[PDB]
Amino acid sequence: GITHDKMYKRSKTGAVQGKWHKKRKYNLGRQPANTKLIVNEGQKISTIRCRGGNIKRRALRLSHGSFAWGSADISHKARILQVVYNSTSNELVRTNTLVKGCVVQIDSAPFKSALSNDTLDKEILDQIRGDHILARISSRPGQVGTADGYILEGPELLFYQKKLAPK
Amino acid sequence: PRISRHRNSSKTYSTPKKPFTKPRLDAELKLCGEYGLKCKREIYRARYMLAKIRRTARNLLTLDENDIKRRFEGAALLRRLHMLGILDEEKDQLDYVLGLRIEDIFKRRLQSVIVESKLAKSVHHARNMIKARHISVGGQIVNIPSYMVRISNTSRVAIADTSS
Amino acid sequence: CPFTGNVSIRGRILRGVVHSAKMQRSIIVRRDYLHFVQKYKRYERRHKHVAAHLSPCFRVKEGDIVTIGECRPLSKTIRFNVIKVEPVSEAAKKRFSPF
Amino acid sequence: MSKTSGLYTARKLRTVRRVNRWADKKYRKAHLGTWLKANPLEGACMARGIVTQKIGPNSAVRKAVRVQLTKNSKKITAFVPRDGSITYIDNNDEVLVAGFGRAGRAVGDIPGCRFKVIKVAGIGLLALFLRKREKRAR
Amino acid sequence: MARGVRKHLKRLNAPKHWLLDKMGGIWAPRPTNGPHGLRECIPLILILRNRLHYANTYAETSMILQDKNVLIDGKPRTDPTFPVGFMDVFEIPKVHKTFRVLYDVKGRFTLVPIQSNEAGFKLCRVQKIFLGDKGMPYLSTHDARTIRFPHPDIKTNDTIKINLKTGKIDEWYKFDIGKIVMVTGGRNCGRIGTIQAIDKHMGSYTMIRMKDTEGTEFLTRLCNVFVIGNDSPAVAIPTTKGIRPDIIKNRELRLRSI
RNA sequence: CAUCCGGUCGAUCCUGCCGGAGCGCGACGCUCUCCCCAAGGACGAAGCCAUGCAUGCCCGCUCACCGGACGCGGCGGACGGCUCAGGACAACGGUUGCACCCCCCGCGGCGGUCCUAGCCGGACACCGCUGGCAACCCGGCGCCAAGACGUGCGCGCAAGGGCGGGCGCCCGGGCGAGCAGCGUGACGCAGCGACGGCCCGCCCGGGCUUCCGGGGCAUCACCCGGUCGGCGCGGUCGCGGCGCGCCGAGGGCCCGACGCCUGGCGGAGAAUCAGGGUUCGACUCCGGAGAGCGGGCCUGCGAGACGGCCCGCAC
RNA sequence: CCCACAGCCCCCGCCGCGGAGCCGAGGGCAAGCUGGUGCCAGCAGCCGCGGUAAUUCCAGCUCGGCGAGCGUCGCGCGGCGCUGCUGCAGUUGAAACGCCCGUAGUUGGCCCCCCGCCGCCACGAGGAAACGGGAGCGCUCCAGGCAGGCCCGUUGGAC
RNA sequence: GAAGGGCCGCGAGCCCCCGCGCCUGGAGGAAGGAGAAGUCGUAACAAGGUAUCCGUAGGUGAACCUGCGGAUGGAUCCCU
Ligand SMILES: [Mg+2]
Ligand SMILES: [Mg+2]
Ligand SMILES: [Mg+2]
Ligand SMILES: [Mg+2]
Ligand SMILES: [Mg+2]
Ligand SMILES: [Mg+2]
Ligand SMILES: [Mg+2]
Ligand SMILES: [Mg+2]
Ligand SMILES: [Mg+2]
Ligand SMILES: [Mg+2]
Ligand SMILES: [Mg+2]
Ligand SMILES: [Mg+2]
Repeated sequence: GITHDKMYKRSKTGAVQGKWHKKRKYNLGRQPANTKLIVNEGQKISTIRCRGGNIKRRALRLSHGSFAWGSADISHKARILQVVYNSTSNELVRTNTLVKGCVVQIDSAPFKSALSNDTLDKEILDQIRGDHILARISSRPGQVGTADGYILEGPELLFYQKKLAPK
Repeated sequence: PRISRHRNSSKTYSTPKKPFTKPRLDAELKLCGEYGLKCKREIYRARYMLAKIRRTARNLLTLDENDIKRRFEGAALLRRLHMLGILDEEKDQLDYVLGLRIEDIFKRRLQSVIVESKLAKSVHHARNMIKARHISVGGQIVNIPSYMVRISNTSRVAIADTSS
Repeated sequence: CPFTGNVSIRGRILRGVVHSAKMQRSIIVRRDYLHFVQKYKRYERRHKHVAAHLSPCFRVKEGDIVTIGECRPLSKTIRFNVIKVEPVSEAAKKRFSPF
Repeated sequence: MSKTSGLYTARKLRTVRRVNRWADKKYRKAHLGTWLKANPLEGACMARGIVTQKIGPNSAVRKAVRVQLTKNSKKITAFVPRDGSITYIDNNDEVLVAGFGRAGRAVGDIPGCRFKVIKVAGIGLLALFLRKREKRAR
Repeated sequence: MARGVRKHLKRLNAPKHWLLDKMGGIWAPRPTNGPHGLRECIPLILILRNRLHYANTYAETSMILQDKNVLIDGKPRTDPTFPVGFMDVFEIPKVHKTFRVLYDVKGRFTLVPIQSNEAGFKLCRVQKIFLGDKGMPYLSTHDARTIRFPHPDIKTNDTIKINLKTGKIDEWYKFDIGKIVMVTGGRNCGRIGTIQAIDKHMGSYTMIRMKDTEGTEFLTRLCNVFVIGNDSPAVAIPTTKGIRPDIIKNRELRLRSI
């Protein structure tokens, strides 16, 4: 069905190449998982039998993940609230779809439970006093079944803040 | 597939490019009469063998004397010729090979070697007795007229012990 | 980039002259070689085009000599990366330069 | 000279020979393809057809026949060699027809004849000429 | 493009040094996976049938192997297609015959009868040092044998002496200039010489130059250079000390034997 | 293993072609005493097929009949065999690489598993009773087995994720090459375990990949528009315009692009014979593709399988 | 004896079928006398024969070539230096653009003794056999195959 | 967790339009070749009875004729 074979493409000069064999199962593909934030309801993850008997799992729905604050070395499990920015398309943001690189809002309860007073990075403390903290996704849902990440800081935090402020 | 497909095979003679040539016909009939040749394929076979020997000798002679390959192949060829009796013992230089003639090949046939020993009246008589298995080489009897005897086996040729 | 990026050089190292530098971070390299024809006991001059990635650390114009190293497939036609540039004077004569 | 002779000139010589080898009539006939499509035998040694009409500086009337090839459906003319062999050929009869000595061109004083009859009704014509076989089945 | 692995082997496509006859049959034995690969091994049945002549057919060899009359490094093997390789031990207790598998000058496998003093061990060439699970260092050899916790002083391309009874190292020979070696592949298989130079080319093969005892010199790549002791061989070697004769000398030998 | 001969004229010398003379591959005709070897529906019908055969074996589980049936279970059936339709920067041949990869059997190691163990639980197959149907096929009730299925006793361990080297460059687990492994902070409890094997290495095999070679026509001279490159994500065993969104514009060509044609499978090789060459290469070994045409898929380490299943079309 | 069983080869005894065809005789091209027919019938790859002796048609005799094989048709190589790199021709036989400029392409005087790179020559490593060449061996010889005798290079299957 | 249903994905078959390649009928028109012992005249080969030929333009039953410029492959290697 779906394939990633190069035999259906044109050559570097723009010519059409002939089809000299039928489709092969080495070069198959599958439909995207399109993992959805939860926001008959619960976490759902599916397993896929891949080549060689290996097992691959794609998440279809999830709500929680582990997020780490590198500067202070504070890592907790937090609930994801909603997606606010994506560098590929606004449609993914409207639908609340989770992929690697998405910028999300997580609950501040686990991180304000402690070190809300300790003199750390000021730009993060103000977020802690509120209700949500800007974060990023580092894992690949649809391949491993998890949505983990880290808390933003440095120039990238300013970049995304300026990006999503005027809206 | 069948194992029989890997067996080799080849022809053993060459036909003249110009068929009708009076001197050639005369010479071929002459040779057939002296050596009692059944047909003209034997002459072609002899010519084939002579051509092979001549080509080997040429290729070897084109090289330098102190060439390892030249020494190896010349020694092998000379040893073969001496063993088969085509070339005389006293000749050991490669040059003498190129002057050889098919008569020398013919003279070592079984009919000839038994006729020169006086054991048969004529080549035709020799062929008739050979076909009737009345001759023996060493301890074995050979019924092929074209069988070629080796120099060490010339004195061991006799009449078949069981022959009547 | 082979220096600041996440690619590794491995395999064959080649040389050639620059043919075009119009893409964002890529160029086309010209290679020249000889082909022998046994029947006529003579040669033919032939050339091939090889596309490569050019990192911003290098500045290249047409005609310069570059050294390219092999890497994993970076695109549909690119499997090489520039590693060394030797400038050549502009206005110089185009010449058949096997390398 | 009048031919290119440089050490790096193999391509020019190749193309020159490629272009100029087409001027030979025999090579064109053999490797152009028009002859293959035009030849009624379609490259075969001989073909099989059906008789449909017996017809006729040397002044010697010759006996021939019109044939219609089965596999190709086209019409040709064939000539009956031996002496008195026309009687062995009857109208509406199956024959096997081969070529003459020359491949395509006419042979001898016969105008526009390039095919030969060799077998009739499954029996060799020459054999029937010598009485080796007989046509009592027909 | 075959859908799976291959299980047959045509006789004509078999390795040359096996010396199979062209008309023996359509097929040849296909060795199973084991210590040695297809191109550097030889099936057991060939030795048991076409060399020692103890069996005349496949069935006889199978019966003998089932009766467990052959030992390979002290472990009975019942597979007629078990691959045998270089520096193996081949002992048949029921006939008090013990051999070591080696290479002849012509580049073929040979059986060298040995003594009991040296038949309880084998020499192995180390090709790889890697970290396994939990960071524990390992090493691998040409016969597909892995050892844990080896001495740090052991490096790649060295030679290792392992006792067959237990499977433990006792001593090792470093790879250096002036150490007797034996060639295990290529045009120079079966020759014995001493290393004289080591030339390494960046990003490509490393070349080893050794001189024969008579004075001959030849070259080969490091991938098939096997140290068999220091100065003098640790194990027994065939009658000829790895000296390849020329064609003329070989022809003289043939004529003498005829 | 460097050869020529007859034909334009009233006669002569040339150019130039026609024909003859040799070998090999096939078909046709006549004929044929003995022995040995030996090809054999390939030749613009990859056209259509009655009839028989071409893939089984057995350690595990016996209250069957007198232990052998049958059945569940295990391995194999993806090798072998046939053919050359398709396909012309492709397949293929030699030469690289995966620091972008997967791998059954076999060989050698390894074996610490968080929160009734004198040994756990329920089923079906065969079989008995009872039945539908022209055939092919199956239905309902009923006691019983496991090296089958499910649960699971057990000294913290699968995948993935954050942090942990430099101050011009070079001078161990390992490399040509910052590659591996480990520590620590968070998540998650995957696999093995009712006669203990998850895991690692080698091996064969496969997937893609670098460089060179890879038919004819110029009464085909300009061609391409995911076409060229960049950024991000997804999918894949895995790299990659492989797919999607955005951005910029490019790429190829008389050293012949693009297009069209082929009675186009490729090579190792075969025919011929001074030397240089010309033609062929269905067929024995290797590689590729296919099983009426076109598609889709389950099982499984491994198939886009056809002596496996589903659909449309033609029979 | 061999063979899964049967043949076949080979060996031992008794009795005993010896059978040649296909093409041609003017030249190329080796091989000549009678009777018919009369530009008819027919032969003839090419030249040519046949209209009253036909050396060529149809028959008999004789003769020639190959031979358990010979002849006919088509294709490929050779012939062919008539595709020409080695190695054609271009005043009159077929064939130098009406002339000039000019890009791509092809070709480019002489000179530095020792350095670097490209081509080149030699050697080497690495990489399937089969086929081909080739060392040795008396399947009775041969086409073939990798064997055999004994006291065997560790018998050999080298390259 | 069955039947069934919705949207997307792979994608057959059919209908419609377009283009390419190969064969093929056709009143009439016109070219070439062969055959016969046809009719009309003589254009070229001799200075062929107007020397021949080249390019271009016009005309005529047919070969062909005429004008402009050119060549000798001409019927001239020869003249203050
Ligand atoms: Mg537990
Ligand atoms: Mg269980
Ligand atoms: Mg085809
Ligand atoms: Mg095959
Ligand atoms: Mg298939
Ligand atoms: Mg299928
Ligand atoms: Mg099948
Ligand atoms: Mg003229
Ligand atoms: Mg002329
Ligand atoms: Mg006139
Ligand atoms: Mg006139
Ligand atoms: Mg005139």
